[PDB]
Amino acid sequence: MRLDAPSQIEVKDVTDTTALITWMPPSQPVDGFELTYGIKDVPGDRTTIDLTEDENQYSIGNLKPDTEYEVSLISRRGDMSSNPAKETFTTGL
Repeated sequence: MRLDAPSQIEVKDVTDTTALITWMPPSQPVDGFELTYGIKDVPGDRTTIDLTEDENQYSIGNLKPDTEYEVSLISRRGDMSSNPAKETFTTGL
């Protein structure tokens, strides 16, 4: 059974400290997703959020204003993970 990564990762409603991350789930069943986000140029700043399979969006808060972030999404299925799907965005003043 394949385990594709989500697709069409979009970043919406970007404010100075928040942003809505959306995505299209894979075409196979999964147990959920794992969304990692943090300041792009700061490898040490990475937070990973656990999502159920019926969740296709997540609103991230407490972000740094005017800063470039990178989001990464992985599909999950029993100890197994898909490759990550990524997107970059910059918060607004």
